[PDB]
Amino acid sequence: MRDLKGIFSALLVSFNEDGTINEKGLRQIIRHNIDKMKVDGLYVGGSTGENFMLSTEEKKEIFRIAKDEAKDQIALIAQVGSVNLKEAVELGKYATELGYDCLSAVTPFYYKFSFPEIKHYYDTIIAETGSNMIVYSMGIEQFGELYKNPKVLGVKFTAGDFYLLERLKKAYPNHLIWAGFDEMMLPAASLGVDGAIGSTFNVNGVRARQIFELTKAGKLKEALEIQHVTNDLIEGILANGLYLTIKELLKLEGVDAGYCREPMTSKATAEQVAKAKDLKAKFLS
Amino acid sequence: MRDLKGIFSALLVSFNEDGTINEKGLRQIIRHNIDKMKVDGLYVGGSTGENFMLSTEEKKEIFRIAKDEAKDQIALIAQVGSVNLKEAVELGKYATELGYDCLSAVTPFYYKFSFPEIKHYYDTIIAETGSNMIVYSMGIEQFGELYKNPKVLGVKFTAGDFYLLERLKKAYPNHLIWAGFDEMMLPAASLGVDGAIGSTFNVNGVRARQIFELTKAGKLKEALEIQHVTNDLIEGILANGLYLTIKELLKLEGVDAGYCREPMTSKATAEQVAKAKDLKAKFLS
Amino acid sequence: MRDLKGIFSALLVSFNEDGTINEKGLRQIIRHNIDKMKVDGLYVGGSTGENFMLSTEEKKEIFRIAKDEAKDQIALIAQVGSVNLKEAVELGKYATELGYDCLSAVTPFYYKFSFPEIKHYYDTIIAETGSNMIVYSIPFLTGVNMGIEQFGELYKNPKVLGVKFTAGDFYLLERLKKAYPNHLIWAGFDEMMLPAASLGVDGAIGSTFNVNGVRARQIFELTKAGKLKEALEIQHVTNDLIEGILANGLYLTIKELLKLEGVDAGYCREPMTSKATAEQVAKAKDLKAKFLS
Amino acid sequence: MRDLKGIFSALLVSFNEDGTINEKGLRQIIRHNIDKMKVDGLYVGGSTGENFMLSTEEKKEIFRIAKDEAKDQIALIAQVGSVNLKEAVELGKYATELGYDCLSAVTPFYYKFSFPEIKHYYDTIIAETGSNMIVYSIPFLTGVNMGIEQFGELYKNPKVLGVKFTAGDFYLLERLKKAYPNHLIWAGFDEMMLPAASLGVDGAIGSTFNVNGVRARQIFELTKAGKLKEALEIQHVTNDLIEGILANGLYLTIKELLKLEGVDAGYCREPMTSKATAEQVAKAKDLKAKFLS
Ligand SMILES: *[C@H](CC(O)(O)[C@@H](NC(C)=O)[C@@H](O)[C@H](O)[C@H](O)CO)C(=O)O
Ligand SMILES: *[C@H](CC(O)(O)[C@@H](NC(C)=O)[C@@H](O)[C@H](O)[C@H](O)CO)C(=O)O
Ligand SMILES: *[C@H](CC(=O)[C@@H](NC(C)=O)[C@@H](O)[C@H](O)[C@H](O)CO)C(=O)O
Ligand SMILES: *[C@H](CC(=O)[C@@H](NC(C)=O)[C@@H](O)[C@H](O)[C@H](O)CO)C(=O)O
Ligand SMILES: [Cl-]
Ligand SMILES: [Cl-]
Repeated sequence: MRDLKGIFSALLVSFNEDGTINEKGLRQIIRHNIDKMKVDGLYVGGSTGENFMLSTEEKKEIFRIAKDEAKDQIALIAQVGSVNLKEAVELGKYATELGYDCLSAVTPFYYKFSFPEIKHYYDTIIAETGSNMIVYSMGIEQFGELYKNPKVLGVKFTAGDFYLLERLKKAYPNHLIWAGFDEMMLPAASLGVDGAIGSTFNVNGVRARQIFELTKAGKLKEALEIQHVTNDLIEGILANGLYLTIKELLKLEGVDAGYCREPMTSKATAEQVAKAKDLKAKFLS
Repeated sequence: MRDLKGIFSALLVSFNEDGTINEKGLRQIIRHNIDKMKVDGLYVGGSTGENFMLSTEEKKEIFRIAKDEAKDQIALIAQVGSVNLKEAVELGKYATELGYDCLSAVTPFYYKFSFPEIKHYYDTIIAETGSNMIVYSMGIEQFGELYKNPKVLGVKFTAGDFYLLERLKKAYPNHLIWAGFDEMMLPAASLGVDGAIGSTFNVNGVRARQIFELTKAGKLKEALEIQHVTNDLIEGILANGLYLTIKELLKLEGVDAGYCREPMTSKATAEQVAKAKDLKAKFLS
Repeated sequence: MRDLKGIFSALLVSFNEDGTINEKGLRQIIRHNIDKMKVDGLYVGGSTGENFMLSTEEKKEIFRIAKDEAKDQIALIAQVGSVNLKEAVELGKYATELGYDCLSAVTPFYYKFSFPEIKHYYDTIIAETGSNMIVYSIPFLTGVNMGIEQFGELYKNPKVLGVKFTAGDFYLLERLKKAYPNHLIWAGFDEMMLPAASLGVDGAIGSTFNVNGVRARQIFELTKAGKLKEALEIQHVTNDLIEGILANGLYLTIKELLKLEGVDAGYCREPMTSKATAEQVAKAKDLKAKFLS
Repeated sequence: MRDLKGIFSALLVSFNEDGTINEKGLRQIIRHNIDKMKVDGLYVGGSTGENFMLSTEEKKEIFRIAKDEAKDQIALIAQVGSVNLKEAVELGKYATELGYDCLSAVTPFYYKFSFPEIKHYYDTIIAETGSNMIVYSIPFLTGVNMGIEQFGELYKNPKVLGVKFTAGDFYLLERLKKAYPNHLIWAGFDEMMLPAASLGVDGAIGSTFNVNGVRARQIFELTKAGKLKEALEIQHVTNDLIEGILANGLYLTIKELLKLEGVDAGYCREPMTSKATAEQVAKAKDLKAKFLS
């Protein structure tokens, strides 16, 4: 398959006031990432896409739109995880059918699952779809058990545990790791992660790529300067409301990024809009 | 509406080997609770029913079967909560249509929601269905905000916080509380909870009722004796695997309680079956 | 042995402005507990006594003062636990020499001690002093969570009599009484006295009994007689008081409440804030008027 | 001021079988660090020194011994924090009198101190001694989490120079360097030295540097020169060693590794298990053969 290393934006979705998908806005978000953020790929249907508040049919519509808009211009990963394994298989089969380059799946949540249940969940998605898989963050022995399946490619690493990150890269050198924390891209890159999947790349993809590339070249003081500016921006984004602020920043770039999906607050308050305007002036102008 | 105080079993669902609903087995589980466990009601579609691993259509089939089998013999509460608010509304409307006595909804999960988002979620389910609501476990000021909606009846209390339980009963005396922890029924009843919703009542409903009634009469030494035997049983159930052990115990009573739903381990190992046989001999014979 | 069941105040200590012990004030706190609060005994050197911010010599002084003032009128338990096991042994020997009825010790904290290390700590304090022991479990401050099997191992030592229980885990509490029915349990959460009494605890050790011991005894005795409605009413009033005490600052508010009774309860010890603000004082007076008048 | 940047071993202390300090052994540990580990300095009286299980007088003895043995060859930092603020002041004055270059103090623990109380604690130690201060942050043991605004308040005192950072939060670490670029940071997690060095920490204070100081300096200096591939290789070998040390028992394994070098590192202090088992000794020898040979 296609090269999956590098910078992947976790695709945000544009929603209408009524909560339905705004297709025109979603396609503008996709075009912004490919053409302006210059991402290596998109991670579709993840947490950042407000995926878990949606129906199976809405998830399928998003997978269709993103693949139709992106075509073969960039790599595409489809997050199909769920508490419902039959739904994960159904979404995995559909994304595979659409031509996604690989699948990914959050560990099943809501209930507490044992490690064997989690491994069976990943092995079943893989067996039923025929597609390769990127897991989510478990310790070194458990990653080894997951990696016994040759179709598990690696992990979207979110644990804030850089000792575990080092251990994983040492023990499983041929498996890939994508950093899942945009605000810790530098230290993750210092340990040799293969790429990053993140929500903030939808608007800060230029700096993210710079950090990643400068860090791999050993230009740590300059990379740190860019991580500092990036984190000032991320700090403002987190305080103001993560998905709504990224969408409001996209609107300032002429992208119809729309509303958030309920039960998340759907409409940005005037204060949230004002803060996004300030953040754009300070960090993205 | 119908009296909702007392003992409610959180209904377990029988599944076939392939994960589909075993309707004949589900109806036997329902009949066992009404006719033998002598419950005051059933709480359908909750955590114990393996609800969160199911499709919207499977949840509807379970709501239909339970209401058709129970008819008007007992009170019926329908848990319709989800990370998807549109799905919660759709399930709430269907359960209301079937004649369920009231709805209930877990707080939206997977994402971290603010209190205002959680209140909006409950107010929306109520507004769109016209049904009363039982919330899930937040502090005293937040319960007060939820209780501003006159259609919020009370809470299925799971927090292991008996100071908060006392505060809630004092501050909101006309709102109901159902204990959600079977192993702490006595102390909850000592503080005046109005009933209990629990998974273990599917097989230990006689002792549960005895504990509740003895405790309300102030017969605490005898209630404690029955809670001790109950908790020896619960301890064995938890160690062996909660839903599978209750199902295996039901099979020993001639109830086709079936398999669990994947991603949970679906089939009981021989060791799990042996332990259930031992538990039945010691506590339910 | 001198009976250890019932109502025990976790003794508060009066400090001067400079942090030294105010002996006169401490004796007034003790008298107030014995004579007005009608306690069965005092738990001296616990968390409520500001014990872990003090020197070994200060701890010995408080032990001497409390035994000299109380004499033989009440039961006395001495909390001597610490991260320093040699200090715990030193304090346990001294409290034993003074005539304390039993020792108690918090699980060793700061470092992440294994269960075997925790068990060796209790066995050493007992062996070196010859005194009985009450395990002091307070997971919220120590981070130490011991399960039912671990209590069993501790109870293999016949001089371990029971536990001062503060976990907010009533399942574990029930399991302790099921497994070790003859071992004692003292509830450590005053705001949850009713439900703990419903599960058969043998007494209670608490900070709010320094000012609310009358109500605390009522809740305990009414619950044991099965008078739940009456007990719950007194727990409700108690918990309005406790809610206010907690919001205003626990240590300082109980001392200010005691000062309004004529007890020189003094200042708190630094690094805790030593002096109450005007707002804290005003709130203490309002709480006294409403609940202890 | 005497430069405080670089590699600092958190000094381990040699104890006799009865728990008393083994002075000869402690001097050998110090010599080993200065002469073979080539440290820039020692952090004395920290968690690794088994400090919180000791008496004030034992702490003073370790401070005297370390300064007398090291003389002026290296930088010396004295950790004097405690739940007892009067003890921290007493120890800070004594370490200042002995000539320690700077003081350090763990956030006060056990009780849930507010931020203002924590800030008053640092300001008091500084004011009463006249010495500079390094905040010691170790949320995993204390449960105290301070955010960026709180560090700012602490840094309002110009004698607070920086922090010994152990949180497993590299976002916070980056925020500290962004906001207070001239304030110092010492990484406190030896297994995460590379990524912390990528974020510009000024040095490292760690327990494994007592035996792995050569590799630790390499990782630090290679990372600062941007030689990531080389640094990562040495971090990999280091982390195989650390993984084994952690699994076998951290304190005891480092002491056993030191004994294999001819250093009388002694026993651990009780309530920690004092003697290594035969299996722990055998594993220490295997780790030495593989990684420190
Ligand atoms: C024991 C007394 C105590 O630990 O039980 C107190 N603990 C706490 C949590 O502070 C207890 O009385 C509380 O003060 C009270 O319930 C209010 O929360 C001792 O001091 O050693
Ligand atoms: C400071 C040294 C330290 O706190 O940084 C040590 N801390 C811990 C978590 O034990 C550190 O060196 C570790 O020992 C090491 O990274 C292995 O986990 C001090 O002792 O005060
Ligand atoms: C992957 C998402 C992802 O990595 C984000 N995770 C969270 C908790 O938000 C991450 O990019 C985050 O938004 C930023 O680091 C800001 O904290 C996915 O499935 O979307
Ligand atoms: C309500 C369920 C419920 O109260 C159970 N909760 C959990 C965590 O299992 C409870 O009955 C539990 O099974 C027993 O107390 C045993 O611990 C629902 O929605 O099902
Ligand atoms: Cl590999
Ligand atoms: Cl009410």
